[PDB]
Amino acid sequence: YQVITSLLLGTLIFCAVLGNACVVAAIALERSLQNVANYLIGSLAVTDLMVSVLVLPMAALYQVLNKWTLGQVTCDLFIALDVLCCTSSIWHLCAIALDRYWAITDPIDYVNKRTPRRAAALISLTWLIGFLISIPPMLGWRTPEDRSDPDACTISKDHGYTIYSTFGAFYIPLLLMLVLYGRIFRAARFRIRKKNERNAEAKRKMALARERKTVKTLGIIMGTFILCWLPFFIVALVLPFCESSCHMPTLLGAIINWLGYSNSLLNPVIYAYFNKDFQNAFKKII
Amino acid sequence: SIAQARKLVEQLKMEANIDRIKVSKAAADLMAYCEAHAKEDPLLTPVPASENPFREK
Amino acid sequence: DQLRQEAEQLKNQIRDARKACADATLSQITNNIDPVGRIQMRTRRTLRGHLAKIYAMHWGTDSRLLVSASQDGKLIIWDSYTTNKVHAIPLRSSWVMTCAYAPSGNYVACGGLDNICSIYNLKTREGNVRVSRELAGHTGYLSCCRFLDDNQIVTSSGDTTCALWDIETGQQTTTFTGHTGDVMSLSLAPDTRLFVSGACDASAKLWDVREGMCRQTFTGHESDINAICFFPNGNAFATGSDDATCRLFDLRADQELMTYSHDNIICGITSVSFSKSGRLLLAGYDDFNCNVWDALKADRAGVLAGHDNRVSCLGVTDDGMAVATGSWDSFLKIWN
Amino acid sequence: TLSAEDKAAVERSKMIDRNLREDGEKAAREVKLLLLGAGESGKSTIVKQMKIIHEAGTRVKTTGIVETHFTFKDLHFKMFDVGGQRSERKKWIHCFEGVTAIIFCVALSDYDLVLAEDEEMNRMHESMKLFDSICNNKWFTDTSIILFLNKKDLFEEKIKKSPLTICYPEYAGSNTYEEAAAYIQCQFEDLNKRKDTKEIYTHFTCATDTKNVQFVFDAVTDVIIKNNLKDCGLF
Ligand SMILES: C/C=C\C/C=C\C/C=C/C/C=C/CCCC(=O)O[C@H](COC(=O)CCCCCCCCCCCCC)COP(=O)(O)O[C@H]1[C@H](O)[C@@H](O)[C@H](OP(=O)(O)O)[C@@H](O)[C@H]1O
Ligand SMILES: CC(C)CCC[C@@H](C)[C@H]1CC[C@H]2[C@@H]3CC=C4C[C@@H](OC(=O)CCC(=O)O)CC[C@]4(C)[C@H]3CC[C@]12C
Ligand SMILES: CC(C)CCC[C@@H](C)[C@H]1CC[C@H]2[C@@H]3CC=C4C[C@@H](OC(=O)CCC(=O)O)CC[C@]4(C)[C@H]3CC[C@]12C
Ligand SMILES: COc1ccc2[nH]cc(CCN3CCCC3)c2c1F
Repeated sequence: YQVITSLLLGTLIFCAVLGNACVVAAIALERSLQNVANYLIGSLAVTDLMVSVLVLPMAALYQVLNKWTLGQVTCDLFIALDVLCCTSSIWHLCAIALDRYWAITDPIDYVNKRTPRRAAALISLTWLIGFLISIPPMLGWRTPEDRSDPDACTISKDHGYTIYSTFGAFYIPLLLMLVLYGRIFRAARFRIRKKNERNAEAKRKMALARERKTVKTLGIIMGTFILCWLPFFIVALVLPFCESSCHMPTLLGAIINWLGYSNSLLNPVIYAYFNKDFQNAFKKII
Repeated sequence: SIAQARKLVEQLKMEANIDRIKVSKAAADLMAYCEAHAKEDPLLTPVPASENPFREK
Repeated sequence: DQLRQEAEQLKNQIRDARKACADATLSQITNNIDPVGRIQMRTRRTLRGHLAKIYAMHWGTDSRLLVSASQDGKLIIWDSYTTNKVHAIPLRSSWVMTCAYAPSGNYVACGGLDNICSIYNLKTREGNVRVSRELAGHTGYLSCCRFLDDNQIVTSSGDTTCALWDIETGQQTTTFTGHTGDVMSLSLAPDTRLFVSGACDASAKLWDVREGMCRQTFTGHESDINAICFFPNGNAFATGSDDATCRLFDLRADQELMTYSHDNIICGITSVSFSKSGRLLLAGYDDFNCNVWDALKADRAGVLAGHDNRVSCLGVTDDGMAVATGSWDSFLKIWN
Repeated sequence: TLSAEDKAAVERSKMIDRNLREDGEKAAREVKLLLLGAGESGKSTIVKQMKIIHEAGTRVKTTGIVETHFTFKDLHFKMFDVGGQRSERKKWIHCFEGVTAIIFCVALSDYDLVLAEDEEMNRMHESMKLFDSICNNKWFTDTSIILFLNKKDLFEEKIKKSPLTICYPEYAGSNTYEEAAAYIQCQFEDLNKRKDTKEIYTHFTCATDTKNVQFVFDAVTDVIIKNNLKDCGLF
């Protein structure tokens, strides 16, 4: 039974690594994909490559073995890397949303002020937030329960740390990115709404098609984000507070963890493997 | 549009009095030039990388 | 008037004389010649720094210094050996589609949609390139320019004319009229005694720089001609057109010698050049490929794939060591 | 390699590259517009209306391409009037691929007038032909058109005196400014075949100093926003 789990997790890890590396290489070698938006998408791909290469192998090993056989120090390292690289990925999603919001609503800023320095400042900010979430548990704010069982690598269950990390990693990023994409939806819908009868019919059909397309895009973005992370963070915020009478099934917990893990796989699929410029660059490469 | 007609017809009548050699002679001359300078053409015959300025000093 | 009655008679007489002189095709003469074989060229230097479509380039006589012009309004003098930018001249007009580098290397020419040919003095006392002269008088866009000396420059423009300018005084020493379409190409003879100009009327005319008269004409193409280049001998020249075909014409035979066309190419030629011996004819196309043809056998010897958008300019060094192709993707490539 | 000359050449090339990068990023802030139209089609009128209080913010006169740099609401516009280019447009129109928009100026009052080349050729039909040619080039597939229907007062006087049926035999309607102007606008907007990918912004040029430049700015910002939305897949 463990062979099936091992091969499925290995397939997932290999697909994530291949996709992220392909996106990073396509951005690096191609001169066409050398703007701020693609800089942010490439940084997101690099962050997901760090997740797929650093935490996804040890997490898969922990899943298959059903125990941690790497030591306390390596357990702390794995937890720190997991939190840092998964918060950084979420905050790259919220940086991409912010850049899109600034491009849609501020054309003057997009023309006169948008520079790759802005992309660098956003990426550094996301990584700084990841560090600020991932580092405190090592340097205090930690309960001995993590070291209570040597055969487990559970994250710190402190209530203060639970609230702090869950809010600064998902919930604040969820609210902010929801607000930004709602504003983008309003702007896009306003722009879309903005023989003669045949021309009017064609214009109405084109407007309806554009509205359907924008709904589809803002669905495949937020829905994917929510389906992948909200199940994991609801549990991560509720369980530490509900110590008893709220037993977590192991299969459901594993499914909920790996849905969050698969966001590193699905991020290049949405932000890279859909837009036409990346497809043309990949066709040129292959 | 008659003034330019005189110039055009003069140009044609001057262009028709030039001496022409047979196409065989021109083909032979081009072939002879290509064969005489074939050794001196780096693109035609690949040059060793030792004396190739754009590959190795 | 009645002059059109004898104009067609003169055309028929010229065609009959050319047919009489045409006894053996150049392909028949070179049938027994063994093929050159596959020509494999690898990009040796990728000159980067242009930020817009590159429209023209010209090699230096030293065969290492290069000039390139692009739509971002910069004329870059490169050292092709070390990929070092020697000069970057900010042009007054960003719309430039031609550039020439003087044989002595002291001056460089540029021109384009603005009808002025700008001559920049490269080496001066302060070491800063400065606009030496601005040549006005053309009423159409300047499509090509070539230096005869440090003081004479021939320029072809889109008002269906060419002009030989004395840079010292800045006035047109001679004007060459006779084309009915925009002249797009301009090649100088090795001895700088004659030059061929190809225009949009699908005809190429041979002009004498001294007398300023159309020596002879060649009408073989179906579409407008974009590129032209003398054979190294100076007795023949190749023309590339939007008919997706090149044509080698002879000056002494006064007719078309050979045609270079393929079924898989339907895009016109933007640039034409010959190798040092003249055996290889390198033609850049709109499909971002440079076909190297056996100029004596009309066989595609090779393909210089590697450019992205469209090969707009192409040039072979005087020593023949390398060929540089500049394309719309803002990159120069040395192929060697 | 370690020689002084090689190091000096390398640092000179690096300095040149830095200057090139700075100039390129400075030019990236410029909004390039391609101004087109017939000879006496109000092109000069539009140009002089724009360069009233915002402009340019021993050379030789060119009569080639005219470059007009102006600034509106912190946006810098480069506008290129190719009017002295009496040649084949097909040989240089690809130089302008990538412009934000094509400002096409057409005079409404030339529908009655005829070209000097031949009597049986309306100037309005020539303007429509050139609009059709430039709106459907392989280079301008995604480039939007800002249409400027100039000389509304002269057109109004002409339609009050002369009928519009001479320019449009198929036309049938009351001779008034509103209906005739709408008919001309729809006739020019019907020449657009790339309806999905490009939009035509029309404006009847008025005498107010800033309304035309405001319309150009609005159209350009709309084009930029819609291009960004397309980049995100929301358009
Ligand atoms: C019943 C009513 C309603 C419902 C019915 C119908 C409507 C909806 C149905 C459900 C939709 C499901 C997903 C649809 C995906 C889809 O349509 O994909 C299209 C084709 O993709 C390929 O060809 C690319 C194919 C390869 C993709 C990756 C494959 C590799 C995966 C592993 C990766 C790692 C290894 C490589 C492309 O996407 P698109 O045509 O849908 O439209 C847009 C897309 O939505 C925007 O996101 C994108 O913007 P971006 O955010 O910057 O990316 C836009 O540019 C554009 O692509
Ligand atoms: C990769 C894993 C995490 C799964 C993620 C799935 C979601 C991204 C899916 C589930 C339901 C999908 C939506 C279901 C239906 C539609 C309607 C569809 O357009 C219509 O048919 C119009 C409907 C209307 O106008 O009412 C456009 C796609 C969209 C928004 C879909 C977008 C993508 C969604 C949100
Ligand atoms: C939206 C697209 C990208 C698909 C994403 C699917 C993944 C989230 C799936 C693929 C394989 C799944 C795994 C396959 C098998 C197992 C073993 C399973 O084993 C248990 O611990 C419970 C059973 C037991 O005790 O043996 C737990 C779930 C898990 C890790 C699964 C977690 C969810 C995974 C990674
Ligand atoms: C307190 O729980 C928290 C709080 C913030 C967090 N940021 C990133 C993570 C890790 C996300 N990985 C996905 C599946 C397993 C864990 C995290 C967390 F687990």
